[PDB]
Order: sequence, then structure tokens, then C-alpha cells
Amino acid sequence: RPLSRFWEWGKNIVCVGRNYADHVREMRSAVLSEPVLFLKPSTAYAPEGSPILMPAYTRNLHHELELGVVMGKRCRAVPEAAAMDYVGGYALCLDMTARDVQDECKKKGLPWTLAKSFTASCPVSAFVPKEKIPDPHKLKLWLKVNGELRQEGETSSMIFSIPYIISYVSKIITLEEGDIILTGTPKGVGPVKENDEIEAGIHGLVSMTFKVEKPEY
Amino acid sequence: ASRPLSRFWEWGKNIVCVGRNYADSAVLSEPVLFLKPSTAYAPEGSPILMPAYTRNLHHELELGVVMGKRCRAVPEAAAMDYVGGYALCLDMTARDVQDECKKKGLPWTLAKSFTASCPVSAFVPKEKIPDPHKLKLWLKVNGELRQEGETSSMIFSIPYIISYVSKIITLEEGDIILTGTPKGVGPVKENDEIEAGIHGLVSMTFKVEKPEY
Ligand SMILES: [Cl-]
Ligand SMILES: [Mg+2]
Ligand SMILES: [Mg+2]
Ligand SMILES: [Mg+2]
Repeated sequence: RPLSRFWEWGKNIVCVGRNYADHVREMRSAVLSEPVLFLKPSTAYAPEGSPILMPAYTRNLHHELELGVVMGKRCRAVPEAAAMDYVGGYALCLDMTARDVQDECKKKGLPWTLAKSFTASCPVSAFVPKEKIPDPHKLKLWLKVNGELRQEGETSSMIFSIPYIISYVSKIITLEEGDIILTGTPKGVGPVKENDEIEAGIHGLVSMTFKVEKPEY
Repeated sequence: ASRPLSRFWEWGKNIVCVGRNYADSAVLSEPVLFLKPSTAYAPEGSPILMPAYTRNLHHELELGVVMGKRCRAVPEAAAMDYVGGYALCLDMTARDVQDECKKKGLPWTLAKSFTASCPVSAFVPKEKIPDPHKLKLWLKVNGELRQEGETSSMIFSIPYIISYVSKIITLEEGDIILTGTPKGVGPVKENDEIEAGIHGLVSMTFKVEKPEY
């Protein structure tokens, strides 16, 4: 029920591939191709207080800073123009990525599961109600690793609008209340190692902190 | 309100699927894994929905293992303790799309993970299946037998699959693992009727439809 704890009860996590233009020239072109989609299991969620867990099989774990859009009602094959009506709110997420594994998956034509969909691969902020974000395309996202800025992005740089992404996703996969869509990452993706501290936020709206750990199991 | 295992498709969060797991070499490789969203579930009474972007929708008859306890990095030797029961599933597959995904190194999502891509039987409690490697699975299309398989032919055991999966992805109560398909996969078209079962345990029937929305 309560969206303020959506990661406890939400079933599904859908993530887009590329959705940020580093330069206006990338709008002039990238729009001609649909967004790539992949899934994370509900057990990817790592709410604040829980660690980023480094999978045992990677030597190149990357952060990807992303705005997540939390669905407030069941959303099946909706038009772009109705999509915002299905949104409950937002959360800042990291699409944690085993980049070495991802390269292997791509090369061999394998699913991206071990690269993208492992336990604790979706660190997630507190929920932000949609009332606080009247325009999700006018947000500024930032991420630091051990105090150094690694990603900074404006959601005004998105290739596809959030309503378009919702619509497109909903035509392939029905979204349930409490499902989240991760809407892509600005430039600056890069690695983290054991004991690194990640701090990230949406300016004026939400702050989060995650420590990178190896599992104790 | 209630969340019995008998209705696990209503409340279960996650669906994990293995790639190849039936022996016609393969042992030398770990199992391939991909996900389906909870909205892939199509319980009996709901249609198999043809995605608009495929011209080659395949049935894949599979035994699903429904988890009964939260299962994180469990050893093969304890894996069966985390099972709640079973369900017969179809891993509905846009095979044309899958070929393109493999060639281009894309996720398998549009091929494997679409709305209604997991037709699912009634729940079978674990007590009724003391050995899930001694089952017979069958599938008919318009009354003609198209897949028949023995789960004794599995490459990887169910406990090994549970262990392996649980080391990558924690499984919650009500999550399901689809354990692969025997030979005979093939296409279906609009208005086809699919009947399938686990011999002596469960059967189901589904119509192939285009969405009315
Ligand atoms: Cl995938
Ligand atoms: Mg991403
Ligand atoms: Mg799920
Ligand atoms: Mg399959």
C-alpha cells in the first residue's frame, strides 16, 4: 500500500539503456531508436541503510546514477498522453552494473542478468511524492565517490520524455502499482571498490549514502 | 488480502528462468538465466497474449519451482528445504526477436519478458512431488502432441539450479524458477488452443489471443 516504503512490497524493476544526450547533436539522431529495456528482481533493492554488495564474480562494478519513476496504479499499454496519471512519485536509484560481465553478455548474446540483476543492484533513496516534483525533466542529479564528483546530470537532457518511456514500457510489460522504471544515466559512469562510499542526490529533494561491501555469506 | 501459495501468481514478485536444461558437453557450462516480470503470469482463465511485434511466438513447456522460504546463497545440499511446491509453466518466447537480441547483444526482454509470457497452472504442493526429477510433462496444440519430456532428462538438478540462482539473486517466498524445456518447441498462432500438464498432477488449457486494448 504505502508508496513511502515501495521497495518493501513492489514487485518489479524495469530499466532503460541509453536515455541521456551529452550534447544536442545526440537528440538530432538517438530518438530514431527505441529504448533498450532490462529487468531487475525485487531483491535488487537496497534501501538506504543497506550496503551496495559487490558480486563475487566481477572486478569492474560501476555506478549508474538514475531517476526512478514509481508507479501509483496499474499501467497497461497506456498512451504517452495519459502516462503521468499512473505515476505515484520518484526515487533516486543506482543501476549497479558488473561492466566486465556486461561486456561478455553482449559479446556472447546472453541475457544481461548477471551483469544487471544481482542482489542489491538497485540502491534506492527515500520515496519522493509526485506533488514535490511537478516537472521531472527539470531536476539536477549528482553522485560522489569518496567525496569526488563522478556524475552530474540534468534530466532536461533526457532523450525520451518520462511519459514516453512509461508508455513504451507499459506496451511491452504491464506495470503494477509500486513498480519502478529507471530512466537512464548521464555521463560519468565508472567503477567502485570495496569500502568506497557513494553519496548522491537530487538537488533540493533527496540525499542518499551507500557503502560498497562484500557480502558476509 | 490473503497470500497462500495456492495463489502464488497473484502476489509473487519474481520469475527466474533457465536457458537450456534438457539433454538430447552442456554440463561444462553454468545455466543461463533471464527474468520475467510478475505481469508475465497468465493464470488459467487468462489468454496467452501475442505481442504485436512478433511473427514467431513459441511455446516452451517447463516445470516451475515455487519458492517457500527466503533463499539467499543456499548450498545445493539444503536447497530443497526452500521449495514450497511446483507449477507447470509456458516460457512463451518471441523467437524471431530472441534471434535478433542474441545477434546484437541486447537484453532478452522483448523476446522473453512480455505481458502474459508465463502461462501458469494451479499450484502443486511439494508434498505431492517427492521427486521432481521423476515427472512427465506434455503439451498439445489443437489436440496434437508437440512436446513430451521426462524431468529425469534435466542437465542440472533442481537443487543445483536453486543454489546457483540464489547466489546471484535472493529469492523470496512465492518467487518461481522455470527449469527449462524438453524438445519440441515450436510456434503458435492466433486462436490456437494449448493444453499441457504434469502427468498425474496438474493440467491446464490456454487460448492464444491478440490483445483487445
Ligand atoms: Cl536480459
Ligand atoms: Mg542504467
Ligand atoms: Mg519482479
Ligand atoms: Mg525456457
